[PDB]
Amino acid sequence: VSVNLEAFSQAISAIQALRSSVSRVFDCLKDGMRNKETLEGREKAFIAHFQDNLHSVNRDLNELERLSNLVGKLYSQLLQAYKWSNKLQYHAGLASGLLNQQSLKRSANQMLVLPPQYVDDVISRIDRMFPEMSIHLSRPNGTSAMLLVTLGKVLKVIVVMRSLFIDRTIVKGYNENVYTEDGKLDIWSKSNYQVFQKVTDHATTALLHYQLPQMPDVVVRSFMTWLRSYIKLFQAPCQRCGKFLQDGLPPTWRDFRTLEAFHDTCR
Amino acid sequence: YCIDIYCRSRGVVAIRDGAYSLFDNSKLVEGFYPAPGLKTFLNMFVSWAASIPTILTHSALNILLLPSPTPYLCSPLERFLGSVIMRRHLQRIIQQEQLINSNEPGVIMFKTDALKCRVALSPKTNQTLQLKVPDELQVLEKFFETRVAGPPFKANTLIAFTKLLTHILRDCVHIMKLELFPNVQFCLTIPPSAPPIAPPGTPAVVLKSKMLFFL
Amino acid sequence: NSIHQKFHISLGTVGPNSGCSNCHNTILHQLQEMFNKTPNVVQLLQVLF
Amino acid sequence: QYLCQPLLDAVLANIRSPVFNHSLYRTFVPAMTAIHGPPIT
Amino acid sequence: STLVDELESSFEACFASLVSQDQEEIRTGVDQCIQKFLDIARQTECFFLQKRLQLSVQKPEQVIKEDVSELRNELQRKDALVQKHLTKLRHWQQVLEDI
Amino acid sequence: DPVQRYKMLIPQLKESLQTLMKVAAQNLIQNTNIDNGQKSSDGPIQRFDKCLEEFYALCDQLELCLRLAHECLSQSCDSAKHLPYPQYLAVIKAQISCAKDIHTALLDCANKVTG
Amino acid sequence: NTASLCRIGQETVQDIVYRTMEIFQLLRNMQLGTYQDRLTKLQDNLRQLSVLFRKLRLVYDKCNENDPIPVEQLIPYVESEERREIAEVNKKLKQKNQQLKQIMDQLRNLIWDINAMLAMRN
Ligand SMILES: [Zn+2]
Repeated sequence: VSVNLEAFSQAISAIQALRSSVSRVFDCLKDGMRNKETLEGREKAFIAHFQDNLHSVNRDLNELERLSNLVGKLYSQLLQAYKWSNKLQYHAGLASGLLNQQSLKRSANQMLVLPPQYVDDVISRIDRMFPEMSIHLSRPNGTSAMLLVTLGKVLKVIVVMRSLFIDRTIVKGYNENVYTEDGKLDIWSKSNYQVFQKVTDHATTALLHYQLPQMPDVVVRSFMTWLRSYIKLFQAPCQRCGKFLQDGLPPTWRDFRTLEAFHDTCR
Repeated sequence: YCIDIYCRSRGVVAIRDGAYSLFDNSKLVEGFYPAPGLKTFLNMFVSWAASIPTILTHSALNILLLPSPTPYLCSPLERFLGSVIMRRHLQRIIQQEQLINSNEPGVIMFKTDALKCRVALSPKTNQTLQLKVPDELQVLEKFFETRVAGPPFKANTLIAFTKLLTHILRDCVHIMKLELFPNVQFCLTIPPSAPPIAPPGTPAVVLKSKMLFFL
Repeated sequence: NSIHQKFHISLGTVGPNSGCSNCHNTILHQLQEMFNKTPNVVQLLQVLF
Repeated sequence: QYLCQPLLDAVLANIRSPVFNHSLYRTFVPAMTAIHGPPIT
Repeated sequence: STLVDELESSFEACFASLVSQDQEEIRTGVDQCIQKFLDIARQTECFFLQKRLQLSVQKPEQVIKEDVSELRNELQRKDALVQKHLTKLRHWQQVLEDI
Repeated sequence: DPVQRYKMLIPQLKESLQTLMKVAAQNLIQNTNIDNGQKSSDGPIQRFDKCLEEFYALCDQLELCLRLAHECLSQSCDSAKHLPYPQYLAVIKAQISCAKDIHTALLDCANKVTG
Repeated sequence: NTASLCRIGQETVQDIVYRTMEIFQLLRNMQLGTYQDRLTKLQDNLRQLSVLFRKLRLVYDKCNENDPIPVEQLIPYVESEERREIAEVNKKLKQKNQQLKQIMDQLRNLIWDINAMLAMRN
């Protein structure tokens, strides 16, 4: 356990700060006087500093017991070869660096085929968690995969891929026939809802926002992570206007890199 | 055991005893048993009088604190502790249960049978103690110097060697001369000597630490 | 640092000439305490020297 | 704030005294300079 | 003058964070090397902006040499594809009479 | 063992500071009365330097309860991080070979750069 | 010609800069038999890095061999038969662009024919 082993740090610092502060109380009163020209700038500062250091000792004493309340509670030769592997984890963090994703790219101008089973292995990696959502991969038309996604009791989404990249994505509710009369997945239709049609535009702006020229897996992973915030729809008020409805519209627009529900007017 | 270091300008360091008390000679520290003889080990670089902070010019602390080959790459400081920590606790071995009989300033004589030995601090290198006790006797202390007083310096290996120490010495030294020519297992003369095979060895397991004999 | 009303002196290795780390941080909580007393840069510089 | 009134009462009793800086010195100086350490170089 | 040298001086400083024999030094060390290294690089651009604007205005011929150079290299790659396209055009010929 | 031994040091420490400041206040009046002109027999002088034996040692017996615990929460946890002993004997020498290989590869790249 | 060499020097500076970020991108992928491939990859990368370093030193000397005329002549103040070739080939390449434009327009008609085929195929 480490909650007590790190909560002890404040108390073990506070007792030494008590020793140092009472030493200050002793020697500052033992320092005598430093007039610095006028006496009224000293003798009125005498009671000021005498209150200051004594009250510092007092507040240190006081904050000692609120930390004390929250806390609770071959022989040494082979011990040395144990923690070095644990500090090798820090050594892994030694060469990380904070440069991360950001680079200094210029223009990319000078002077392919992948199996659908690779797409299936891609979709199997992230479907394994988030059990409230489901993924149903299908290719009734060509090698391109379009997927049915159910979101608890809320949303039914068709997500069309092509050429291993993104093609389209249309979201509807939970009580509609997303299939056709023949039973195939619907391709060209409309969600028949003002809020859903409004947020499909946000989805189209988001798919053109996540731009990786080589790595579309993180593009679609960030897309579905963004979509995961939309299971909180009709349940969270807007962050700037307080109320849900802006002209009758609840907040939906999650901002880029900061996922919280907004409107177009609410930015 | 404790160390005091007091830095100062122009490369000056004041070296106190640490384990002493500055102020009380009637009273000391409970957990830090006092550490004598420290200044002599300082003065070669150059009772309760080692409690002074000793001026050094930031340069003998180099050779003292540096891990150096043992005269394992163990420092003259930590070797000297090992010479000390054997010297403290061998006494605490000898006084209990065996026969204790010695008369010297700091040297200790264990008056048992089979060439009772007397051990003092070595003068050329104080970092190791030196024991004084036919020709196969002397190899035992060099093995004791290299291994039982090995620079890991843990206490319980002395428990075996103190309890380790007649004709049993004759075979084991033949095994000891053999082992020195090329551990946790000693030898005994159930037979007359130690041949190349079938010796009545005396081992000691780490997890057991019991009197082990194999024949 | 205004909400601290303090200074957060960072003891740090610079240049390709060192061993494992900066290693001045044993006295880290102690060097901060002394400059509570003093607004004098030489007090910091000379203790290092 | 709690159990500090001897320290508060000592300074008001010892105020308007000409031996103030020496009375406090006499009653206090050996306690901190002995155990906690010597003065600086 | 010798601007590559102080540029490549910051190169081994970029290795100072990497090669040796509590985090705050690392964030500073990887920063000020890089920010001076982008400092030492962007000025070479402006130095190169100086050097070929010198060549741009002091003479008009190296402008039109490189203008011909880019269009000839466009002239080939234009021609490189069209009879490639034509050979390709010949490809779906027999692809389509398979029925 | 030390989990219940810590539970008595801290409440003893709080009152150790209390009796420390109480004997300090006992010394304060007795020593201020000597300085100015007024007479009072010291009797039980109750000198403070003995009482300081009680508190700092209780701050030290705290650390003996913590630092040994700092050892006690470490040694048993990482004793068997990586049941068959010879497999472990093989993987420790393999990993200590590879760690030195990457350690000298870092210096190999550094020496390829300069030096 | 020398302006092309200065452009080459600028692009090789960009090459070393991109080389630096690609080294930092590649090395950050490994922390503590898969290890051998990454180290061989980085060895080839640093070999190409050294080759690029020496070739930028070569082209830096090549661009620095010729400069007497200084800067501040460069600020634009308000106060032979190759040109015939340029003028004649500009409209030829424009005519080629238009000639392929009618062809791709015919292909546009073809693709507007073909997208209605699958539209009502069923
Ligand atoms: Zn809103």
